[PDB]
Order: sequence, then structure tokens, then C-alpha cells
Amino acid sequence: RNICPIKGCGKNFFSHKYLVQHQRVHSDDRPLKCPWKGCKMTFKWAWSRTEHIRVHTGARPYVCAEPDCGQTFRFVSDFSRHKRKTGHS
DNA sequence: TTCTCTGTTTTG
DNA sequence: CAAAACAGAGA
Ligand SMILES: [Mg+2]
Ligand SMILES: [Zn+2]
Ligand SMILES: [Zn+2]
Ligand SMILES: [Zn+2]
Repeated sequence: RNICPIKGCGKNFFSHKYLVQHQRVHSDDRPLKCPWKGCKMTFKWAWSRTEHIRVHTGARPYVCAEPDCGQTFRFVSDFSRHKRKTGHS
């Protein structure tokens, strides 16, 4: 059990290493930056930054493999929701 | 609806 | 292992 000390947080984590990284939730630094030209967005989590760049490019890399489905997604959560909903993969 | 945040899982 | 990615929730 690795429990967060702070405030009215106190949730526990599968791991101690993640408990340490979790602390960025209760700090205000947003050290990751958007590499797009003159976008001022900043982040704490690298995955947010990765998905975010697709708003700039328009990409839709998540492609449903179900025969004849044909659907594509910009964001992994959406792709997971659709599999969940539908049963594809 | 689009998208970001984050705890856990997968990949390398 | 650490980094990348997922899956879920929900702003
Ligand atoms: Mg920039
Ligand atoms: Zn906490
Ligand atoms: Zn940006
Ligand atoms: Zn599908």
C-alpha cells in the first residue's frame, strides 16, 4: 500500500515509484511544452502532450481492424470506448 | 462531440 | 527496470 499524504487526496497506488510521480498532481509546474509554433499549451504528463499534437496535425492514427468497420480515431480513449461499445478486437 | 488528465498495463 | 501507451473518466 503506497498512500498519498497530501490534503484530501489519500488514494493509494500499485507502486511507490508512481506515488512519487503522482505528486506532480499537487504541484503547479507544467514543465512539458507543445512543440507547435506559437502554441502556449503546457503539460505535466507526456501522454497528454503526445495526443495533443494531433489536434495540430489532424492525424487519426487509431484504425479499427474489424472487417468492414472502417472507423478511425484521433484519441486513444475514443478508440477504446468504441471497442468496448462494439466488441471489435 | 473533442479533447485532457491520470492510474495501470504493455513494450522495449 | 523506465518510457510509452492504453483505458477509463469526465471537463
Ligand atoms: Mg510552442
Ligand atoms: Zn495525492
Ligand atoms: Zn499545441
Ligand atoms: Zn470498429
